[PDB]
Amino acid sequence: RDKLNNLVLFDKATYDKLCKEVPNYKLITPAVVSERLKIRGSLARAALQELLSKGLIKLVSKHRAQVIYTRNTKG
Amino acid sequence: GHQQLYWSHPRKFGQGSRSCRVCSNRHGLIRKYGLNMCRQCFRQYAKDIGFIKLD
Amino acid sequence: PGVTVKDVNQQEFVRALAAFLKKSGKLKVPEWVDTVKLAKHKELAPYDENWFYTRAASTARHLYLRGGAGVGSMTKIYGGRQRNGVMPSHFSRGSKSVARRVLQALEGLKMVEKDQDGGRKLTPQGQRDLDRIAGQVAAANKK
Amino acid sequence: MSLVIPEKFQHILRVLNTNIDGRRKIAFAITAIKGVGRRYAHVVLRKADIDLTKRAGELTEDEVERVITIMQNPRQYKIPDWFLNRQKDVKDGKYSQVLANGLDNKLREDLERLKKIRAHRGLRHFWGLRVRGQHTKTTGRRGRT
Amino acid sequence: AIHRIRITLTSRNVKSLEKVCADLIRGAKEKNLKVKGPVRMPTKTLRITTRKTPCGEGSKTWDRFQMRIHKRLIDLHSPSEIVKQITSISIEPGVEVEVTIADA
Amino acid sequence: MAVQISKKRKFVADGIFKAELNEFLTRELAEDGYSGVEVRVTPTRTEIIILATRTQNVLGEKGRRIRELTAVVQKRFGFPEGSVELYAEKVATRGLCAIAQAESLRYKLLGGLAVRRACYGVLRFIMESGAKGCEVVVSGKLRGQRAKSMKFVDGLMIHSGDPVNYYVDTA
Amino acid sequence: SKGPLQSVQVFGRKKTATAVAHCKRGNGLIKVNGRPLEMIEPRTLQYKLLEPVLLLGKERFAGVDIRVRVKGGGHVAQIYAIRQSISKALVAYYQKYVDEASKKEIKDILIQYDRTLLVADPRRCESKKFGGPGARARYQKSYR
Amino acid sequence: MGRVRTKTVKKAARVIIEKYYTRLGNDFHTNKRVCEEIAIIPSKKLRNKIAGYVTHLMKRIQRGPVRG
Amino acid sequence: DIKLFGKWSTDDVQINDISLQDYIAVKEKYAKYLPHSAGRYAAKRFRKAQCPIVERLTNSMMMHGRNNGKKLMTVRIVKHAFEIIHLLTGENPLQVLVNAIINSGPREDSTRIGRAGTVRRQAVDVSPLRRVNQAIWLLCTGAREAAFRNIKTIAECLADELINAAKGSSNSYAIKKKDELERVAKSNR
RNA sequence: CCGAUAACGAACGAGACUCUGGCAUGCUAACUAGUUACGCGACCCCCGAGCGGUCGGCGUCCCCCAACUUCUUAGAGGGACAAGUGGCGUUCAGCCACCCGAGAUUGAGCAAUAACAGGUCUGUGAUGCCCUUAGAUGUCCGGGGCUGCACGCGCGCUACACUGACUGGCUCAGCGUGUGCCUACCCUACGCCGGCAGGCGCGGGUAACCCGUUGAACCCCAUUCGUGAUGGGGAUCGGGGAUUGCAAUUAUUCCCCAUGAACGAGGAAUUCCCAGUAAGUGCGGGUCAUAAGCUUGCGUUGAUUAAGUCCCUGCCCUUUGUACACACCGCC
Ligand SMILES: [Mg+2]
Ligand SMILES: [Mg+2]
Repeated sequence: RDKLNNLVLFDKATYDKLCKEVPNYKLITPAVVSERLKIRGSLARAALQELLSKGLIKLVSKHRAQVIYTRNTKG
Repeated sequence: GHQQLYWSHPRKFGQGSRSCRVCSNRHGLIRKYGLNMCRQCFRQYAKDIGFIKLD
Repeated sequence: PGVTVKDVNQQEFVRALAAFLKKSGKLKVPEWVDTVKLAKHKELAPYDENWFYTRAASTARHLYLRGGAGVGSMTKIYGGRQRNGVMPSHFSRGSKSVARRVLQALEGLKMVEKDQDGGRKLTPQGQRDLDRIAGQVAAANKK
Repeated sequence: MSLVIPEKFQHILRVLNTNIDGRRKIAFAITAIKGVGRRYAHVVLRKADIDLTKRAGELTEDEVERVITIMQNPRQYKIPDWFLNRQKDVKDGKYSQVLANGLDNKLREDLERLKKIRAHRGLRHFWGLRVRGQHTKTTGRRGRT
Repeated sequence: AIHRIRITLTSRNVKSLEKVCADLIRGAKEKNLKVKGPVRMPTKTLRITTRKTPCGEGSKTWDRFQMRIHKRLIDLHSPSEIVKQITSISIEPGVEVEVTIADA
Repeated sequence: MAVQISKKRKFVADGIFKAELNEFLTRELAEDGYSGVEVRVTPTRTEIIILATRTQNVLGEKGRRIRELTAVVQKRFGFPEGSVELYAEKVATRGLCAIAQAESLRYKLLGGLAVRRACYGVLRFIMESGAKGCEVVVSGKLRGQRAKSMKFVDGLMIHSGDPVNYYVDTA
Repeated sequence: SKGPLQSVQVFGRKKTATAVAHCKRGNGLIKVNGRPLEMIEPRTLQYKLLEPVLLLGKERFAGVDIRVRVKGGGHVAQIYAIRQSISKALVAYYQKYVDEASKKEIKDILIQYDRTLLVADPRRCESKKFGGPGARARYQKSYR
Repeated sequence: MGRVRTKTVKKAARVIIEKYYTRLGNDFHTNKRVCEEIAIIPSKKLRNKIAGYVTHLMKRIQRGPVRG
Repeated sequence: DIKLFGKWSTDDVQINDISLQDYIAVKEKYAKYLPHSAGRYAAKRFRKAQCPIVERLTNSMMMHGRNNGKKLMTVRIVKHAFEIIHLLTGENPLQVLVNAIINSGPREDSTRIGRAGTVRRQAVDVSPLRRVNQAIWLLCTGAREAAFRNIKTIAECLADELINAAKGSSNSYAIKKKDELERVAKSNR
């Protein structure tokens, strides 16, 4: 616990992780994905809204201080 | 001295222009409502003026 | 089922009207809009490039809500908190020239006119513009 | 579009004489240069016509040099006369904006002119005391002990 | 006219102000003048907070002196003249009158 | 309107005039037992009444002193000529006037009477003129550096609450 | 069918904020300061605004037209004054124009949910004292 | 707490009960009205305190004797 | 039926412990559309017992100075946290909150004035109102401490605090503090 | 207060009292407050709504050309009393809870016998004695100083951050002031110029008549930032531009562009506080030609804990001891 130095732009090893497992667990928020994939958080918001527009992730809240998403239903 | 310096100071403002209307003091002046009375002279004459302590 | 401006979310209404003003391009925009700050108490210039269109929509909406407003009224409306550094905060007005330029652009759009007294009110042209924009944004909100 | 990092992405730049971190935004990244702050960075980017939402690291060489020449020549680029640091110079009278170690050497020049002419501000700077007339009785003790 | 008079009563003590208004309405009603009801203007409270001490030493106690000014409006609107009908004003100390015409 | 001053300043100024007139009359007619001043103000003229113990003294030979005071109060306050009238009225039950008894006590002590004698005489006069109670304090130095205060009471005497304002006369 | 003079006017207040609900005969429509109940800011506490109609029922409100003017306090006080005026307006309207059986069978629901819809909050403020910053807090004192 | 009565109300309550027992009754508002004319009480706030203690004492009297 | 925040029915939530049954206020009588009401709950003793516990939570979550009156902000924080826990666990947020209060409330404590050995001399068992008070306090303080210097927001930190407390997993601040306090009472029995 | 009872009956202080807040769809009223109703408009309407909706648009004391006081104002009257019920209590004084109720403890002001060698002679044409009184310790004028800085302490303000900062939009107050005897100095609308600070004309207001429907802040809703002394913090310092004043240097104040310091919740200790309270948060008055990080008030948002105890710190009462009585700062 000294510094985080989270990445500010995506790469090949993390973009595929975002596309493969982010729309698979129930609680997906920018903070959660940031602390899960070591992304900064501006990227978290941008990429989450990109997946939301692409349709793999469903928004629920849409609030300024906190925006909440979820994985799609199965079966 | 003579006429041209005895009261030549510009005194159109500041503490020095205003004075107590009672005791000619320049400190604690109450200029609200045109009182121009001292902080202490007002406590002396408030009953005569009409200011009553209600609360 | 007519729609007046007061029957819809004003936050989205002002945005839709700003888009309308942007798309119908005749509103005069001063060459320094990209440089000045909107208010004395503002540390940065606004992020949005079309802040002039946004502000024009906002002041038209406010003139609809209540007339007779001038530059002194507009600057009071758009004033806000000043932090004053280590000093405790106070209240500050906006930019008089910004408000006056916006209102001059509005009367150049010919939807704002001088009152019989001081200040300005809205022309029927501006009234019909605002209320039709309100109707379309209400339709968008409904569906 | 928030895709992967561009190939021509530099983690750290080197503009003028001091490096700047490109990982942050461009406007808040060029503020690391002395002499240019948030307002100047934003106005020169408005005059340079570059996507404000993009990071400084993904800037290309022509855009970077365009921003450099914008911020170096503001008088010829519509920038108002009241926005620069050295407006109406006490030395040559030309309005200018200083954005380098030139800022440091102009500061020492303006300090040493007062010191040479034995002005009160110069003496106070020489002694290391406060110069804007505030009370030194109970504050500023950290810089002394 | 045809004349209409506005008389304003101003004082410090409500008892005498109410007396000097009520007798005016009561007197004019017998003389059959159309009297609009006595309008009560909001009272003006002059508040002065001053240190009790005359020196400065103490527990920082303050005196809240209050001076209240009460104001009443009475309108007499008769079809005929009014000055000749009303020549007495029946004042008591403390209360001050001010005549005004409806033109003002 | 423009020439007229606001009501707040007007009432403050009227109170100021009352205070200054009362203080001047106190200093001038103190040796005649000046009790107080009552001022009836009309928009046309000003009527002032000096409530005193000795009218025959406050008005001089042929009313010289009272007309002299009328001229004085014209000149100081800028009253137009013939717009102010000074009347002198004898105070009823002077034994119940706090200011008058304090003045008589001052006169006695200046004469050099023992404070116990003078204060007890004042107590007796007040109670004889009829009061629920009274209380006098003489504080200061007589013949010695150390100051002493002597207090003389009798009857009922209330101190607290609203009723003291219109039940107790103080001087 | 066109019976006039069927309207009441009821106020409700909280913390120097007064709202006047003008309950008039007509089709169901509730507006505050010329705007519908929705889109009134803050959007939080919208349920607090709506609680009268949510509890007592839309059908009862269908026979009245509500216009409320409120000109005091701050935002939350405006909200509470508005909801109190709305809740008292139709119960007074019912008391005046229909039987009080309806009035009691609505006011018991309101009173068991929350007493503040029909009873104003009696607390306003407290004066500041000259020994401290607030009404009761005193300035910090030092001994050495 | 802090509802203990004072001599000023108790003396008056005893006296008016003794004087006007026949006129007075065990109803608070009736007592606060009869007091308005059987005594010149300067204050309403003290008048109704006296009336309350009067009702208490008369409710006691109906059962058993007291010091009054 | 009440529809707190338009949803999250109250009638399915049970308080399983009688020791806390008559102090938790999620029943139908105390059920309310919003966690906000100027109900004068501190007017007298035990008045807060009938105060709704979600209201108590949103009143305790406004602390540490910078935000003491911001009830609207605290209400929206409670809203977001409840939504998060509903989509994360799969049961009613009210039931989650009730179980969290039950597991957070320290069943005992210790208090004297004398020369304490480790923390405090005499063990003691706490009142149910103290259980609710200390549970709400511990949960709020845990969420506040969790969301101080990290990217994770207040709503998420409150959410995981309640989620961990509702089951008991040794990582919740409230559960850890309860464990420590029960241990010191056990040692100073 | 009740009771015991060589006491009985009282008085001051407490209470009572005055002011303030909370309720009166009850009274008196209001073109300097308005509200409904109605009439002209202006717009959305046209599907047609049509007693449709919005209007702080204009009006109906333009006195012949509506009523009414609910909202507002301010007067008189009311109302709350431990009054009703249950429980406890000598079944007394009273206490606890509940019902009906707006309210079942709203805040202040006033405030005893006395004491403090407490503070003020720098409030005074309050004042004894002493000092000085023409090279003045009088009085005036010019400049400086009251700010001066190795350091210690007190009241404070701003922060340490994402419960955030920035940007924009939406949206709500109440106290209260406002043109001057002397006295020179008012609050400001509206239009125009400038980016801002500001400047220039044209009014209104001596005031519920104008500022003003005080478009306050916090907050609410959207944007960006993303745990990084970092887009937190704005200290220090450079340059420039305005305002008041006779005069701005030792920077008066304000504005603009630059550097960006500690500070990552603070040791021992210690302060304040029980409901619209603490606290967050702005706005008035006083000071004022220019001036608020102060103070005095006001409003907004709005809690946690407690309905107890003498543990700590104090104070009071009783008993007790006393060689004290100028009273322990004593006597010796
Ligand atoms: Mg008392
Ligand atoms: Mg700088």
